[PDB]
Amino acid sequence: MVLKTVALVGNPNVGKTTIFNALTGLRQHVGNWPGVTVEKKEGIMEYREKEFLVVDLPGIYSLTAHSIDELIARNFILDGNADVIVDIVDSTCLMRNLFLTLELFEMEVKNIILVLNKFDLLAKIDIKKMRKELGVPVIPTNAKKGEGVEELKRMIALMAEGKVTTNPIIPRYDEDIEREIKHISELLRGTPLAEKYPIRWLALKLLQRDEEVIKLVLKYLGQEKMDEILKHISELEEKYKRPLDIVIASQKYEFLEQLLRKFVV
Amino acid sequence: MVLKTVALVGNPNVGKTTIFNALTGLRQHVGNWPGVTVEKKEGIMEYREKEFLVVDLPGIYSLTAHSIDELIARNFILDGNADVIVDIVDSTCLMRNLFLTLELFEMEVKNIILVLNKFDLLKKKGAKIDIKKMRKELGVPVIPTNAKKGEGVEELKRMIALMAEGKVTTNPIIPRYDEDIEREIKHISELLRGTPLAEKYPIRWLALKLLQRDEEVIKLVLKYLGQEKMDEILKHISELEEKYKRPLDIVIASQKYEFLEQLLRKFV
Repeated sequence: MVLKTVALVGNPNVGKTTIFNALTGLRQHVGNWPGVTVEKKEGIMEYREKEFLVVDLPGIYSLTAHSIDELIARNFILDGNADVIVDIVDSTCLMRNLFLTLELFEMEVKNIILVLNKFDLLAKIDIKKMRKELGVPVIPTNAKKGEGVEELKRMIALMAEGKVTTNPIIPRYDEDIEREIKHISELLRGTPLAEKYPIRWLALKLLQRDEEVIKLVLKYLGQEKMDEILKHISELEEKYKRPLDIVIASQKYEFLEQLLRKFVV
Repeated sequence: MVLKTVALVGNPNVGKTTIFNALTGLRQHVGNWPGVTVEKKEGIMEYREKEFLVVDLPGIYSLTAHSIDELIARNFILDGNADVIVDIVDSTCLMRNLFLTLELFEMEVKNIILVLNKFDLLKKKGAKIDIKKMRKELGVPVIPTNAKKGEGVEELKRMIALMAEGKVTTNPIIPRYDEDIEREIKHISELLRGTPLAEKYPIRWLALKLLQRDEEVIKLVLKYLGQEKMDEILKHISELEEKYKRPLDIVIASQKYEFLEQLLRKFV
């Protein structure tokens, strides 16, 4: 088998480092990410005679363009350097943690696994449900003890082979948000971008005036059309008093408060 | 002092039980809420010889009509059984927790104290809460605690007793929804302004509930006010609903979080 790559992502202090060590033993390398001071830890994970290169990404709260680390993550996942994405979540603050999961899902990743770390803290969550609801595997872990870790290795090894079905849930927004989404799409899908990036994502980012995406989408559209689009975005920014990143987030949180009611036994 | 009551409300596993034990020592009584299986715990809190009756309400994430537990807190507070309301919050997961805080505020509750628990785990992971600004922002006192270690508990009793004496002033910040939603709240409020109902419940609240078709509120307007009165309300709701594709309860909550993000920026 070719050398598959596994990526560890999640918030800071969710036990990401703990699960990395838990998967790579002593076989770890230490370097830094291209052009920046951010350290980069990668290692070799073994399982059933199969070997995997595990890259641990710097902890992050979301996938915007407001920090090196969030951009280290989006660049790595988007450009396709990840065969398997292991999204690690601190089970004690599901709302905040699943918020990133959502941003990941929206980027249209499909080969992802959800680890509910620090799970060793008490209520009762119906994993079976979380799995059906989110549309991805969910493995509870007590990394600081090594529980579930083995179940993780198997599921990673299983996904790498392409024997795991997934369909990550995609949150829906206001008609107004969904309509402006639709127009950016049926105006961007008639562009080479669609071949390299997920349209839905690219639009969501534009509405939020993503520094980076707004730059790329400007390279294929005349400065003119980008103003017609920014203009419409400005009017959206009018209906909603608050700027768009906050409105999209507000709707993500509620989406989660709904999903969470379904998980909590 | 006359027997003052103190109610503890908050999400499950936040320290509510630990605070309850710290405040009541072993002077607790276990029983159950009227005509329901739900357990009801209560005990005596002492401070400079004054005695308080602390009641622990089942842990909840909001105050909808959707569950026994939420309705127990809903009713206990609204029917005036609480002289003081202590809202226990996990400092390491504010967004989730504060939603419930905004609800209590919307019930026009005023005698409330917010308790930032697990403050140790906060400054540990390297978080940063500006308590002084938060108190100014939310409009209620804010006490950092570490239930398990017992830190802040004594400062909590002080504030509690103080509020009971009526020596504390607050002005809970109230969220404001978009224009269209505020108007219908204005109407329903008006239509309820002069009633034996709006004289026992926060007009602003009763209104807000009705826009989401709150099961227990509707049955409250039929018993206190005519069936005709409830229909005059209906066209207003149906009316607003028309202005929104998603359900109202979803959009309202959505904007409630929208209110929270901007709220959290001001002190985190």
